[PDB]
Amino acid sequence: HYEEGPGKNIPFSVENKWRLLAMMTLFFGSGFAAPFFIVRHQLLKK
Amino acid sequence: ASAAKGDHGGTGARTWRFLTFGLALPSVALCTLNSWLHSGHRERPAFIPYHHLRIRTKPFSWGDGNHTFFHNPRVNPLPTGYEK
Amino acid sequence: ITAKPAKTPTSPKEQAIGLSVTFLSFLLPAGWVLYHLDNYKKS
Amino acid sequence: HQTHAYHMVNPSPWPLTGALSALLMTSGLTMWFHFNSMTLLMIGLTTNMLTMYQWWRDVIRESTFQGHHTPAVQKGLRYGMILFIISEVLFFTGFFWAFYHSSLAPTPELGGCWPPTGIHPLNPLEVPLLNTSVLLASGVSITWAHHSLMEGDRKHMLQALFITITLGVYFTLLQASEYYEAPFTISDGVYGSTFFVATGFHGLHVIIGSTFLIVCFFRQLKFHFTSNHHFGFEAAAWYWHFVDVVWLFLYVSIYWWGS
Amino acid sequence: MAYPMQLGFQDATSPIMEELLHFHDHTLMIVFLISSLVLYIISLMLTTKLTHTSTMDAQEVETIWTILPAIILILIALPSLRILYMMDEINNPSLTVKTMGHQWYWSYEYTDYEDLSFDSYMIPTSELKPGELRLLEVDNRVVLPMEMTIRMLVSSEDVLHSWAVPSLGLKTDAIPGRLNQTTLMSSRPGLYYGQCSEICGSNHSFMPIVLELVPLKYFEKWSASML
Amino acid sequence: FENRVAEKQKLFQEDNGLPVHLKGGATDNILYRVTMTLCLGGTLYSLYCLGWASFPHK
Amino acid sequence: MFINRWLFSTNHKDIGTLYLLFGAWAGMVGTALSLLIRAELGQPGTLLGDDQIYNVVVTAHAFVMIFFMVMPIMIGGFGNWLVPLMIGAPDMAFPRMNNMSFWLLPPSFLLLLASSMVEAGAGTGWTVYPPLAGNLAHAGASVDLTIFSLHLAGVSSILGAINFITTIINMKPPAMSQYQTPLFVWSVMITAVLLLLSLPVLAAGITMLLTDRNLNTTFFDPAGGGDPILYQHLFWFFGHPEVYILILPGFGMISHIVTYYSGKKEPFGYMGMVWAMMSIGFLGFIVWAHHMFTVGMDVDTRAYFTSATMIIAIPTGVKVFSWLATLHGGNIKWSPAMMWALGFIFLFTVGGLTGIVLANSSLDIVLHDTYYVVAHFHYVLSMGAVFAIMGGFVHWFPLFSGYTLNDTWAKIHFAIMFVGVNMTFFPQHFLGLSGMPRRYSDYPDAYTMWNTISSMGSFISLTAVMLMVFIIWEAFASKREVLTVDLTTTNLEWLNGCPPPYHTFEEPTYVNLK
Amino acid sequence: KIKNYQTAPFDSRFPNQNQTRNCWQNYLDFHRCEKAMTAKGGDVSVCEWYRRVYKSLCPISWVSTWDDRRAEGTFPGKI
Amino acid sequence: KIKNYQTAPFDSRFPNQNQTRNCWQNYLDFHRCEKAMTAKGGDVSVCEWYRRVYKSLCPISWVSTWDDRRAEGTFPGKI
Ligand SMILES: CCCCCCCCCCCCCCCCCC(=O)OCC(COC(=O)CCCCCCCCCCCCCCCCC)OC(=O)CCCCCCCCCCCCCCCCC
Ligand code: HEA
Ligand code: HEA
Ligand SMILES: CCCCC/C=C\C/C=C\C/C=C\C/C=C\CCCC(=O)O[C@H](COC(=O)CCCCCCCCCCCCCCCCC)COP(=O)(O)OCCN
Ligand SMILES: CCCCC/C=C/C/C=C/CCCCCCCC(=O)O[C@H](COC(=O)CCCCCCCCCCCCCCC)COP(=O)(O)OCC[N+](C)(C)C
Ligand SMILES: CCCCCC/C=C/CCCCCCCCCC(=O)O[C@H](COC(=O)CCCCCCCCCCCCCCC)COP(=O)(O)OC[C@@H](O)CO
Ligand SMILES: CCCCCC/C=C/CCCCCCCCCC(=O)O[C@H](COC(=O)CCCCCCCCCCCCCCC)COP(=O)(O)OC[C@@H](O)CO
Ligand SMILES: CCCCCC/C=C\CCCCCCCCCC(=O)O[C@H](COC(=O)CCCCCCCCCCCCCCC)COP(=O)(O)OC[C@@H](O)CO
Ligand SMILES: CCCCCCCCCCO[C@@H]1O[C@H](CO)[C@@H](O[C@H]2O[C@H](CO)[C@@H](O)[C@H](O)[C@H]2O)[C@H](O)[C@H]1O
Ligand SMILES: CCCCCCCCCCO[C@@H]1O[C@H](CO)[C@@H](O[C@H]2O[C@H](CO)[C@@H](O)[C@H](O)[C@H]2O)[C@H](O)[C@H]1O
Ligand SMILES: CCCCCCCCCCO[C@@H]1O[C@H](CO)[C@@H](O[C@H]2O[C@H](CO)[C@@H](O)[C@H](O)[C@H]2O)[C@H](O)[C@H]1O
Ligand SMILES: C[C@H](CCC(=O)O)[C@H]1CC[C@H]2[C@@H]3[C@H](O)C[C@@H]4C[C@H](O)CC[C@]4(C)[C@H]3C[C@H](O)[C@]12C
Ligand SMILES: C[C@H](CCC(=O)O)[C@H]1CC[C@H]2[C@@H]3[C@H](O)C[C@@H]4C[C@H](O)CC[C@]4(C)[C@H]3C[C@H](O)[C@]12C
Ligand code: CUA
Ligand SMILES: [Cu+2]
Ligand SMILES: [Mg+2]
Ligand code: NA
Ligand code: NA
Repeated sequence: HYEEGPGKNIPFSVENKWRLLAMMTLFFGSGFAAPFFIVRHQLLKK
Repeated sequence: ASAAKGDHGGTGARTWRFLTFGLALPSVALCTLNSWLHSGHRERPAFIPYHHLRIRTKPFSWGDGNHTFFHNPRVNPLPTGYEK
Repeated sequence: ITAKPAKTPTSPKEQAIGLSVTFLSFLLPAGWVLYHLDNYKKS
Repeated sequence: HQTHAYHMVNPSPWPLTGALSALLMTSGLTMWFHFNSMTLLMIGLTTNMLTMYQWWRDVIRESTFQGHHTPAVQKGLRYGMILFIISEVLFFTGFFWAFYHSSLAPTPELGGCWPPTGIHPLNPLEVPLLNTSVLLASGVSITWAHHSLMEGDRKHMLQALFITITLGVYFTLLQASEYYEAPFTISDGVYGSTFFVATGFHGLHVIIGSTFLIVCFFRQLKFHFTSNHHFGFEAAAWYWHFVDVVWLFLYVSIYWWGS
Repeated sequence: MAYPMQLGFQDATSPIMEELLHFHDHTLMIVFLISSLVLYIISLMLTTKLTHTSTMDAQEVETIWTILPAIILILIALPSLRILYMMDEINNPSLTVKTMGHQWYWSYEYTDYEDLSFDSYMIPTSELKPGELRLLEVDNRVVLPMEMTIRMLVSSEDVLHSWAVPSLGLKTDAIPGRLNQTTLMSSRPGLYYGQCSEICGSNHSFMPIVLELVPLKYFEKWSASML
Repeated sequence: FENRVAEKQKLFQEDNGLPVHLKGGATDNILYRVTMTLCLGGTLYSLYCLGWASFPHK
Repeated sequence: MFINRWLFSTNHKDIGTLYLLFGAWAGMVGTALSLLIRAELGQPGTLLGDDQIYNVVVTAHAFVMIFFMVMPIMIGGFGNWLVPLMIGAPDMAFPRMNNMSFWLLPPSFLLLLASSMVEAGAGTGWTVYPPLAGNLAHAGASVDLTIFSLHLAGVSSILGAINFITTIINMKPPAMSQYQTPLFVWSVMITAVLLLLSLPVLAAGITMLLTDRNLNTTFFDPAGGGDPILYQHLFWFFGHPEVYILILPGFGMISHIVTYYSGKKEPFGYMGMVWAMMSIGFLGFIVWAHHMFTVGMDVDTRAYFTSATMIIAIPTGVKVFSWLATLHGGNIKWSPAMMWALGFIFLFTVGGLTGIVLANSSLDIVLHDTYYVVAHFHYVLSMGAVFAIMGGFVHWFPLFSGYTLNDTWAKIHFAIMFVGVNMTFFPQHFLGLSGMPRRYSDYPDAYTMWNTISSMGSFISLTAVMLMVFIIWEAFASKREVLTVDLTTTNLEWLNGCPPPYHTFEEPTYVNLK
Repeated sequence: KIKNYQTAPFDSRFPNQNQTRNCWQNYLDFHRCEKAMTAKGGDVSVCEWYRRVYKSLCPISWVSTWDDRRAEGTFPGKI
Repeated sequence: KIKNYQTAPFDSRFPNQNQTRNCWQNYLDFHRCEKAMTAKGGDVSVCEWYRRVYKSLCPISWVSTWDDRRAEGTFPGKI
């Protein structure tokens, strides 16, 4: 069986709040950054 | 309604087999006969390069780009007409 | 709702850290791209 | 341990392989249309077939071999199949709409008439009528199969189902020959567009339906169905009647009224 | 044309656009009243310590909030449709002008008598004469007689466009293979501006419409100088 | 043919902890690894193709 | 174990969590796109490029917000978490197919990102109208990748609709009639029926566009006798139902939130709320051509569509007044979720009312394809759909996670967001009335002041989004574990604790018939 | 004769916003009439109304394309 | 042109035993043509082929009734 309870029903760890801050920052930041980098790619192509 | 016949005394496998062999497959046999008679190649019509036909806005992704998928040389002209 | 007290309470200093890191992770990469817009348009 | 009648399914890889197969088929079509290569598309088609094979294999394992299809579970699958057929009806409705839109208001490029100038339609009294008798006949023979199964008659169930499949194959071969013989093509304007995309998606559903009946045929040979429990057969018959009804609408609309 | 800090419609230049302003005034009053009533009632529900939490009967009050909105809708629909149908009224134009959209400019055809046609391109910001309007001026304006019923026919030679002139109440899509008709009638001389109103690619923002409304005698002099 | 459903019922109800998609035995693992290898490899390949198509190719 | 649990799931709660994560990430993408839009328009002139790159951003903004943020959150996330709990069911009807509805969405999103990376992107508008979207004006793979992206998203939602309808009809306790199920469950069922019927028509339309682009069909090409306006009919036959799909689960969550924080055991006028949602769903299929009042349709057709569109105000107004009547007499708890719901009620009403302005085909000549439309739909989407999402997220986060948020921070977040969205979209009414077109990268000078204010508002909303991420972090960082929740007697989804066990209702509830 | 032509009058056959068929019909009518006056003992001046109406209503590029296709033998309408 | 007219030729539009519509159509065409010609001051001689075909095909009493109804203002076909 699987682990149950607060912090165990999620595909990411909340054991260490600073490791968590890094994960959430890469997660949400990567989604927010992508359109900026796609626009850059298109402006750089020609 | 509109046809005829007249069972419905109790539906079952025997009745549907009766319909299969006594009405449905005979129908198919008759239409197969009818189709086997009115076959035979019609004369193909003069090519006219109508602009609403033989559309080519992008080449097809097979062959030389200019043949439809089930191209029949006898009856399907290219944009430039029938092939040799 | 009622809750137990925080198992690992997050002090005001800790919150200022997480909040700044969070804001920075949005602002810096986009800022970098936007700052360099001119350096892309002439290419 | 549960005291409800519903099915808790084992964790399964097939949702993920099916999702990825869709990625590979669509990126594959993109690569074929624009970068002159079939590789990705071939991979996606293969992983799609593998996914469907293993997924429906498991459903058979869960039901015939493990007993998980209680009446409640079967009632859910009945709803799911009906809803699925409804979504397929509405898919076809879009292509009928396109057909009537174009044919009821033919534009000047056509000659302002329907069929368009230069279009010579098939005779609907020839192979299209034969096709109609073929699929109507298969609706009679699948109904015989259904009653034979319910009456516990293995031999006649198999015979009737075999006849049904044979008629579905006959339709498919007749339609392939009509496609080759047609003097107009998918590129012949909106007449060719509506004709081949609508009957082509119908033809695909005939092949899907026949494949499903063929699965049922081999499961019947292996004694999977009981006289009362046989939802794969019921679902394939409903799907087959759907395919037959879509054909009738095609025949009246595109072949007959549209000629 | 629009002016800085404008809140509402451009001033009406045709009788139909005046009708629309009066109709919008009517409808916006209703919008303000309903939005404000909802805001008020929210604040009213939230500002008492009195309670009533048992089951409330709903039948009586739902008659009110179905019949009242139904009446309000009818009081909007009635003037709306009247204007709709008056726009469609047979008017017998004295002049027909065609416009064809392209990527990214408009062409005009005046072919009632002579075969006059021309293209109409935005003036680039770098070529504007002083005091002319950024993104709005064109090199060749749609010269038209004022105080006369004009049939505009609209189509396209490539992708969708849409031919709009807000102060006359005009917006007609420009669809290849299709000839769309609208009617144009200016109460006043002047210059009246519009912009392409269906996304049509790279320079959608930069293919404006400029009508130049002049007295009939001047329009006739202009047509004659095109020979 | 003869009715061997009971043998399959015994096979697929065996308490061996296997999930249904592997409970058939070793052939299931093979078919699964083929399927998953093609899906993951094809996906990587599709990513490579995106990389290729994202830039002008002379 | 990790792969089994999170890639091979057959669990409605875990799949709901996957959808909430996916949709939160998509929301970041769609926010970034919205900021690029408003940066381009934030001062007159050109920032990025011409209308192509601009409208690739516009087009992507819309698809991401609709298909990857709202629908996955509302239906995939809250639907999968809450629907089985609210009816005492042990999972969804098709728990394995449920997982494929989820896993189709990362490939769908991948196809959309690919469309914007190859060639010059799909700068078509989310409507993807031909001929601009065809193979001459948009040669190359971008539009095809966009079509395939929609195909995958469509299959995901069609199969999810089948799952939800089946679950809701078939898996209630035997004593529970449909008129004893909670309004959120109703709202999901009706949304699912709308998806089931509308998405296949979109699929037909975009497949015809695909074949016009690649197989030399001419459904939409006058040269072959086709018609660009047929595509519009097929698209909007789906696209008007689609906006009701976007709001109906929000209506259902608002009903639960307003009831809960009013201290009530039930919403006012339950059967009226069911009637109104079913009426909205039905009327939502017979109005689509109000998106085509300037294409040149006959006047009688425009008169019909004007009138039929306005009818929807009547059931919608029943729901608004019934939420108000739920507040009435309540012991009001001014929780953050309640604030979101109250903002929903007012701001959704404003957007609905400008929808009724637009319903008038005569006035819509002047307002069509202007920012007045943009203002209408962002009031119902950015301040309706999104406010319902935020209210549901703050309300149910302790159930899904086991942890409480900091309410003061959540109230701050609400306040910032409220200012930002209104500053962004209220001036867009003026821009539309005075004639600013949609899908423009730059505007005549007169329009500068309101575009400037609107762009400044978009930055305030960005600050709220960043703050939201911090707030979620702080709750998982501090780990305040839930003890007790009030009103469980009328909110069944809470009664198995927070978070509920992996398997719930293994022994079903007991409900007798009498 | 019966002239004073300013522009095409309202035509109850074509009362809606889509005027495509009105342009097409007068183009056809003119060329049908013109063909009839040439193959017989008559003169094209009788065809003049249709000429004016279609010249007024029809986009120059439609006329030009239709003319080219009549010359080519690919005009799909019957004349 | 085609003189030495003997009788009405086969007409693919009316290939069946029922020829009512053939008589009717040529009767309409002739009188339509004659109205167009007489108005614009042309020559009705170009209408002659329709005149010969309808006189060959149509019963005398039909033509006579139709003529009477045209003169009365009760002819239900469009001329
Ligand atoms: C409504 C959503 C909340 C919005 C919050 C932000 C906006 C403030 C609330 C806004 C204050 C409420 C009253 C609306 C003010 C509009 C100004 C106006 O004169 O409107 C004029 C018309 C066109 O009219 C004309 O032809 C101009 C003739 C008169 C011009 C006189 C010149 C000087 C007047 C000064 C006015 C400057 C306005 C600048 C305004 C600059 C805004 C940034 O424009 C329009 O239709 C725009 C309206 C679109 C339809 C939506 C209405 C829904 C909101 C009503 C409930 C609000 C409750 C309180 C509000 C409660 C909030 C909780
Ligand atoms: C959540 C999304 C959502 C919702 C719910 C709605 C709801 C409505 N929408 Fe809209 N709409 C969009 C999203 C939405 N819309 C989108 C995305 C577009 C643009 C597509 C594009 O072009 O890209 C659009 C475009 C759009 C147009 C086309 C405008 C144009 O392009 O020119 C029209 C026209 O009729 C319209 C009307 C309406 C109406 C009448 C409603 C009604 O359902 C509103 C009913 C609600 C009320 C009326 C308020 C509550 C009622 C009361 C308090 C009772 C009293 C009220 C009265 C008596 C009036 N919408
Ligand atoms: C749901 C739909 C949605 C939403 C939410 C938004 C949000 C925003 N939109 Fe959107 N927009 C559209 C749908 C949406 N839009 C559509 C359909 C179009 C038309 C496209 C076309 O013309 O083809 C459009 C067009 C459009 C334009 C017009 C472009 C033009 O005509 O050129 C503009 C311009 O300002 C704009 C701006 C914004 C802004 C500033 C926001 C901001 O308010 C966004 C701010 C941030 C949020 C609302 C939060 C984001 C959400 C989350 C982070 C979820 C968090 C997750 C959990 C809690 C689990 N949009
Ligand atoms: C019974 C006999 C017929 C059986 C069916 C045959 C195949 C149909 C397959 C699916 C139909 C779907 C796509 C329809 C595309 C057109 C195929 C129409 C059927 C067909 O086969 O049409 C042929 C053209 O095929 C062509 O272009 C090339 C076709 C191959 C490429 C197809 C690529 C497009 C795939 C798009 C799929 C979209 C799926 C969307 C699902 C979304 C669900 C929500 C016609 O041949 P022709 O030479 O032009 O004229 C005959 C002249 N002698
Ligand atoms: C554009 C359209 C705009 C539309 C605007 C419409 C506004 C409508 C507002 C009108 C509401 C009028 C409702 C009147 C119902 C009152 C019934 C009642 O008064 O409540 C009681 C029953 O309540 C019950 O089930 C029901 C109890 C009261 C609840 C009745 C409905 C409540 C409505 C609340 C409305 C909030 C605002 C809505 C939005 C406008 C009966 O009370 P009695 O004292 O006789 O005996 C009780 C006490 N003893 C013990 C001393 C006997
Ligand atoms: C269950 C059914 C399965 C399907 C079987 C096939 C049935 C086909 C019915 C098709 C009827 C519509 C066909 C319309 C096509 C146009 C035909 C037409 O318009 O024909 C006219 C009569 O039409 C007419 O349909 C008269 C129409 C009504 C005729 C009805 C005939 C069959 C009746 C059966 C009723 C059964 C009961 C049904 C209720 C359950 C006759 O005039 P033309 O022939 O023009 O001759 C003029 C030329 O000779 C010279 O210029
Ligand atoms: C040349 C060859 C090309 C082939 C291309 C591939 C296409 C073919 C797909 C054909 C579909 C085959 C479906 C086989 C399903 C087998 C599993 C099954 O039938 O499972 C049955 C349950 O049904 C269920 O899940 C019902 C499951 C419903 C499946 C419906 C499938 C329709 C699929 C259409 C997909 C594409 C749609 C088209 C889009 C354009 C199992 O229950 P029972 O039967 O009661 O047995 C239990 C008793 O034994 C107990 O006593
Ligand atoms: C251009 C290309 C774009 C699209 C690419 C293709 C995208 C998808 C790849 C799909 C691969 C499908 C793989 C097989 C799926 C089988 C699903 C199925 O059969 O699901 C069943 C439920 O749906 C039911 O019945 C009834 C419904 C059966 C649905 C079968 C699959 C249809 C997939 C396509 C449908 C498209 C929509 C068609 C209309 C437009 C069983 O549900 P489970 O949760 O599994 O089990 C429950 C257990 O109790 C069983 O014992
Ligand atoms: C953040 C998550 C986003 C996910 C979305 C996908 C975005 C991926 C965009 C990648 O963009 C590329 O980045 C390169 C950077 O290496 C650029 O090369 C450019 O820059 C290089 C590095 O400085 C030079 O060496 C090259 O010559 C020059 O063309 C290139 O134009 C650009 O297309
Ligand atoms: C629309 C959403 C985005 C809102 C805007 C975010 C606000 C800006 C946040 C910070 O962004 C940073 O700005 C620096 C400048 O302040 C940049 O340094 C750049 O400029 C510096 C100062 O000129 C140099 O030292 C650096 O080397 C050079 O990369 C740096 O790249 C960028 O990360
Ligand atoms: C392990 C799981 C599955 C992973 C599978 C990985 C498949 C990788 C195969 C790569 O082979 C490429 O195939 C391309 C197409 O795919 C070829 O392009 C070719 O393909 C075309 C069609 O046959 C020709 O038109 C072109 O000349 C030519 O560039 C190209 O040469 C070659 O590098
Ligand atoms: C009859 C039905 C269910 C009642 C029940 O069994 O509880 C109720 C529920 C909602 C009701 C409707 C809504 O209250 C909206 C409308 C209110 C008007 O006062 C009558 C018609 C009106 C359209 C109502 C008719 C009918 O009384 C409905 C449809
Ligand atoms: C083998 C099986 C006998 C029943 C049993 O296995 O006990 C019999 C019964 C019905 C038979 C099938 C049916 O008669 C229908 C088909 C008849 C054709 O001759 C082809 C084979 C065909 C498919 C038969 C194959 C085989 O002989 C079947 C399958
Ligand atoms: Cu032309 Cu927009
Ligand atoms: Cu709509
Ligand atoms: Mg438009
Ligand atoms: Na059965
Ligand atoms: Na700009």
